[PDB]
Amino acid sequence: MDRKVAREFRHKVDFLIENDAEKDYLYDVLRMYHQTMDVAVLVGDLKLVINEPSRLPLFDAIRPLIPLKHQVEYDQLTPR
Repeated sequence: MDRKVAREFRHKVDFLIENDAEKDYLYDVLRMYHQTMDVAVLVGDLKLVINEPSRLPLFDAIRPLIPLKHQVEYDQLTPR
């Protein structure tokens, strides 16, 4: 069974980001977030790069990939 969001994720990131280097930055954060398992560091870096309010919507696709319980905490950490 696929995830579905995966497809939309690629399209979203590409549309919002549109950059090659930027895309690698996000992919790197996730790749490390898996082994590191640190939501604190993830949100931090994601902010420095996705700080642009225009990129905020990107967080939507980020949740799906992120663990369930992690999603809840993701919102608890990410302010507004």
